[PDB]
Parts: sequence; structure tokens; C-alpha cells
Amino acid sequence: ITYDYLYFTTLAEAQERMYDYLAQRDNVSAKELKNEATQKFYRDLAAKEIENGGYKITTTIDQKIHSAMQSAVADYGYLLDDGTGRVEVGNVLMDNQTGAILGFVGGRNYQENQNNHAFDTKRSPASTTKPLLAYGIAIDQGLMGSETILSNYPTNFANGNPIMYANSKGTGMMTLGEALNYSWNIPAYWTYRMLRENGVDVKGYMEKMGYEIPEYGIESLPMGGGIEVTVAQHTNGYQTLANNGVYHQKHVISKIEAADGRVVYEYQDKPVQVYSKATATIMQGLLREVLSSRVTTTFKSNLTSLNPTLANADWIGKTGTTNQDENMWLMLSTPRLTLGGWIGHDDNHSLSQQAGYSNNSNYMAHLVNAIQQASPSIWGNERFALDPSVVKSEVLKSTGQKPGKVSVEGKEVEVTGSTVTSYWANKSGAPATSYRFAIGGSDADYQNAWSSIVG
Ligand SMILES: [Cl-]
Repeated sequence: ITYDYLYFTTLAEAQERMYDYLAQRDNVSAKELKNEATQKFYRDLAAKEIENGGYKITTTIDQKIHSAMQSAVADYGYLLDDGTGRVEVGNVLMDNQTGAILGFVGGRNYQENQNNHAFDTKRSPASTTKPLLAYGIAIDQGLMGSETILSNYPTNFANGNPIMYANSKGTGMMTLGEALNYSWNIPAYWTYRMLRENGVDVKGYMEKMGYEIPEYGIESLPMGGGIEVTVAQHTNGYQTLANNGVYHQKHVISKIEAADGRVVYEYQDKPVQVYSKATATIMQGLLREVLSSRVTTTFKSNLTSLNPTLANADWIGKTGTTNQDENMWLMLSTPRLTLGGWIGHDDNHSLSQQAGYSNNSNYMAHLVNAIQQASPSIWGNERFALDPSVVKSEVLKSTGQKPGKVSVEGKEVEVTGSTVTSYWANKSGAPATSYRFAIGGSDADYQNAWSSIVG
């Protein structure tokens, strides 16, 4: 092993790669490998091979960074305790251009709890699902732009239960920016509904990033319902958005060599343009504001006080939470790296309402600071920027669509007013304003909306 959680995680992955190598070496057929007994033998053989084989296992781990991350959770992990008991944590630091994992946090203390919350435990991604499964895909399909309007008007699930956001049943129309900054749920619900109505191959996008979702026909899918992922895997999703839409598979083992040089295994990069560069860079701009607005996370404030120069780097991110309060997430990225973070309880009991907003945000600011102190230039000073392929459209702030004539239950009203630039990832850009100008909304909602617009 080159460069306790670290040892067991590295060992476990190396054993899996050794297993594949040995089975292939011995010419074991795909069928004879389906045998449970045979599988057990080869898994044990792989373990023994490493145990005393003198193999050279090269990992992607940056010693100084990983060590700094361990000292950080040791000294600052208590900042996560919010009064709902011992709060567990998982973090993964990933290189955006390669998918290599430079370091991670498996939990509060291995000696007290061996559960690896960075590589093994699967939890709902909650609201961090939105940029990837809903808004990102809608933008990529040319179904919406950066300033498109969405409905946050009250609405119910198919069973009559209202879609909630804390104790709020909703408000009204809002821009994608506001929807993302606050992480309102109804707009996400409508967006996914729109994708299914248009028959978009959502599964295709997610599978290209390695996500395994068993059922896509779920109303709350955009809010993380029906999805369970490890921090490592989810960090890979944000790595994709940060790396201008190009996915690079996560990995901790880069190569395994026998003592004599024979290559037992070696990571092979297989980049995939999941989202267009236009879509990815537009999302980066929206996620930059999610952090700057400080609506769902105090992160920017925390980091500014701890390391103002590092806070000036081009940070973008998204928080994750649901009405259940069982999982809090904060995904952060600079052009060079992505750091995923999850906190919660092993038995899934609820965290305090502000555990994600304050506690996890402060802890992660300390974690980010520790990483930078250990490796000064690792985060980078590069800026995320709009790809030149991005189409810019001048639209009304009220409708998120180009100015024009619209029929409002009689009479041809000339919809005009203040405008703003909206970014699109299609060819023609934003369409002319129509009566149903927003994503989602009932007939009544639109009556109320247009009443104000005209008013
Ligand atoms: Cl460790």
C-alpha cells in the first residue's frame, strides 16, 4: 500500500481487484463464477494473495491531505453534535479531472464505530438530487434556462398529501435561481414531472455517472425519494457537473503490481460527456449562488472567517435535506476538486432542523481549511466560466420568456416589463412568452400569476 478506515478501505478494494485478476488468470468461466462456493474460494484466495504476496498497491490517496482530514474530524467533529446524540459523518475529496479520491473521512472515530460512512453506507441524497436529476437534465434537454420560472404554488402528491418544505405548503412563481437557493421542493417535483411527460431518458444520464436507482416512477425522486447512495458515489455526480459535464469514474486504487512488475490491475480512464458543457457551466453559475446566498448553508461565512483568501476561490455547491431531517448533505466544488459531505445517525433517527444549515457547514469549512493548509494549491484559484456554446436570451423577469403578446382569458395583452439575460443550453434559446410560461402550475395558479403580472 503506497499513496484505520484507510487501511480497510484500501485493502477491501484491492481484494476485489485481485479477485477479478485471479478468476481471469485461472480461466474461471463466467458461469462457474456464478457458483457461490467458487466465489467464496476466490474471495479468500484474493485475501491470502495480498496478505503475503508482496504486491505493490498504488492508491490515489494524498498522505498529507488525508492525514489532515483525519486530524480535522478528530478535533472538530464535536462541532457536528447538535443535541440529537452523537452525529456521524462521511466525506470524500475527489479530483475533478480524474475521479481520483485524494482523501476521505469514514466517521467520527473508527475505534468507536467501524461503519465507513464514506464508502459503504448508502443514504438518501435528499435535495442534492435536484441539480443532477431534475434541473440539470431539463436544461440539457433545452426545456429550461437559468432564469426560467417555476411554480412553487401549493400542490399535492397523487394521494392528496401536500408537498411540503418544512412547515410551508408553498408560495408562488419563482426563478430557477430562487428555487435552487432555497431548495424549494414543489418546483423540483414539477420539473421531474415535465421530464417524464417529455419522455426524457433520465435513467440514461444517471447510469452514465454510476447511479443505481431501481425505480424512476416516483413522485419524490427529485427530493431523493427512492434513492440511496454512498458519499463516494454522490461526490462523483458533483464531480461531473464541476468538470464541465465530463464524468470520470471514482477510484482509490490506481494500480496493483506483482513484486516482479507484472501489472495485476490498472485503472483505465473512460470519460463521458454526461451533460453538455453549456448545461454544466450554467449549473455551475447557479450553484455558485446557492452558496453565496447563504440561504440553506452558512458555509461561505464560516470559511471567510477561517481563511478569507481560500473563501475567495470559486466555490459552488448544494445542500441536501428533506422534511424527514434524517440526512444532511453539503457538496462543494472548485474547478479542481469536489468535496462531498453527509451527516446523520446510523439508526436514522432525526437530526436537528439546522444541523445541515449550521453545524455541517461550519465543520466542512474547518475540513476545507485543513485540506488547504496541508496542500496550499490543491483547491486552485481557477474560475468556473460559461462555455462559449451557451446561448443567451433576453427574457422578461416575470415570465422567464421573451416579451410578446399573450391571450389572458380574453383580450390580447401585450406582456412587457423589466428583462434579464437567461442562459440556455439549446440552439434557439428562450421561447416567446406563452400563457403557461412556467414549469408546473394549476389553472388557478396561472390566473393568480397573470393577475399580478398584468396588475
Ligand atoms: Cl483513516
